[PDB]
Amino acid sequence: DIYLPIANVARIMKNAIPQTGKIAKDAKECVQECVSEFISFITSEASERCHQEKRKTINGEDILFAMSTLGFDSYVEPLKLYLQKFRE
Amino acid sequence: RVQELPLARIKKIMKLDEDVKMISAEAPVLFAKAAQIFITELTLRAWIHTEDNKRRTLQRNDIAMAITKFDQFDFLIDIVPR
Repeated sequence: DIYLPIANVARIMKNAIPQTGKIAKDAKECVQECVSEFISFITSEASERCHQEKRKTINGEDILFAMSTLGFDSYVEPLKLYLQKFRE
Repeated sequence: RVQELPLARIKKIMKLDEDVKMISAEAPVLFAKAAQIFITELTLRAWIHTEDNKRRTLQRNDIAMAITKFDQFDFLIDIVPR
């Protein structure tokens, strides 16, 4: 069981609800589990794409293909922008 | 700030799949942003059920309910069942 740090997860959650809203510890842990499941789900499809393209290292295009294929196409443009800004 | 998320941890999660051995440097960066977008949408959707129940505390059952209402979350149906 490998998860993103609970405090980082909780901070992102808190930003999405009213200032006085509260989050049960068990709900934070649940979202931790869900995020790892999300990473694994996308990565599995990206791995298949990588192999199909005669490669061995899963790249950004593989991840984006996976997101589009698996019902997360709306993530593609924001992700491309974020990566561009990150490397610029 | 999405840039705050630990990329080594994201890479470790990816590598839990035994078939996943080599990962580009850029892939964890993409996942850091994706994780923020995903957590935000999942939390917002759970909070719909929190508010519907006139509660101020978001609970696991609210997340379970949200998962059933969005086919993008189909992959989580058996992870967080109602």
